[PDB]
Amino acid sequence: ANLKEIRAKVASIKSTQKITRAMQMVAASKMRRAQERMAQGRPYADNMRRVIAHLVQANPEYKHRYMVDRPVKRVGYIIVSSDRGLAGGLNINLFKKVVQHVKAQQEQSIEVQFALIGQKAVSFFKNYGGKVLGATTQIGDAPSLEQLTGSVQVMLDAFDKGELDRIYLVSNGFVNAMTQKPKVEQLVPLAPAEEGDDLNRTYGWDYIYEPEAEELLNGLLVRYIESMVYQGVIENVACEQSARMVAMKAATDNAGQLIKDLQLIYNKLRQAAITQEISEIVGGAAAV
Amino acid sequence: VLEVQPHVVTVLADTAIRADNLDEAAILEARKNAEQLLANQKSDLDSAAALAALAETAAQLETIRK
Repeated sequence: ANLKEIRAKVASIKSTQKITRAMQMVAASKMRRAQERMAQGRPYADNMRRVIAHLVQANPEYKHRYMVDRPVKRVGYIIVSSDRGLAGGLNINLFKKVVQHVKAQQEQSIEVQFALIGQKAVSFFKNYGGKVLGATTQIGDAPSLEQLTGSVQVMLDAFDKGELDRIYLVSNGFVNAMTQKPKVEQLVPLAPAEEGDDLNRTYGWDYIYEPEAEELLNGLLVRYIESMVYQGVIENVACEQSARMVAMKAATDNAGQLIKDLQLIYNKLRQAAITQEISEIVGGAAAV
Repeated sequence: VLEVQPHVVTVLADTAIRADNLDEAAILEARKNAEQLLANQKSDLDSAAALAALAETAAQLETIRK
């Protein structure tokens, strides 16, 4: 209730509001950078999907196992989340959706395994428990694919033995600068759609490959999977910045409201103190 | 891999640099170190701003106004 306490509080809140506004501007600037990077490999994955469409077009008799579903079992969830806090509810919303969908398989009792990329993800998965076969941290704003090749490589190596059934990828979708959605998808099986390009006007002669097209797609397929997971993780990274701007702007507004209320209380206390001092002085001067 | 035709010439660049000759990655290594330094600096700023100031003012606000 001391006047100096209120003064210190208002000064501290002013400084904090200024630095939070500066951080909001910083986050706004960082927002676009990743948007641009996405637009860079977006054609890549787009032309890559055009490639994979050509890849599936090849070896018409041969069939790869990636296009079938074994008895649904051994579900594997890959989680990408922030390494730092203050991302709004994005982390908690994604994790809540993760655990709720985990009940799904848990409902028909499908064994659940998970891999993580985020630091908050590793903290949450350690607090919950279980055993994690792949954990990474400190990936970076623009991580090289090698930084993440190990997790997907070991996961695919594990699936190559047939132990796993399929991997259920998790990440966030950035709709606009103010709207994100925690999204869960499936990646291991692939089905072409609207890829009729080069099909209505395909060359009459058969595309004969000097290299063996029997295995040429294999590396491209693994190339396809690493490209898509890199695109997903970079999209999540870009979306992560989009939450911080609104978080800090809301924090600044709340700080403004609080400082207004504190100013009201401060004025009331100051007037009361002045009145009390004047009354005491007059009363004492009457005594003498 | 690569697809080449008079229409288009395309190459999947898993690992590749426009550096003139083989064994020229020193600049690439320098840029990687610079990016890591930027990551360290941004983590420093994030930790400082997000935790120190907010905890200082919240714990200050934790002390009741009146």
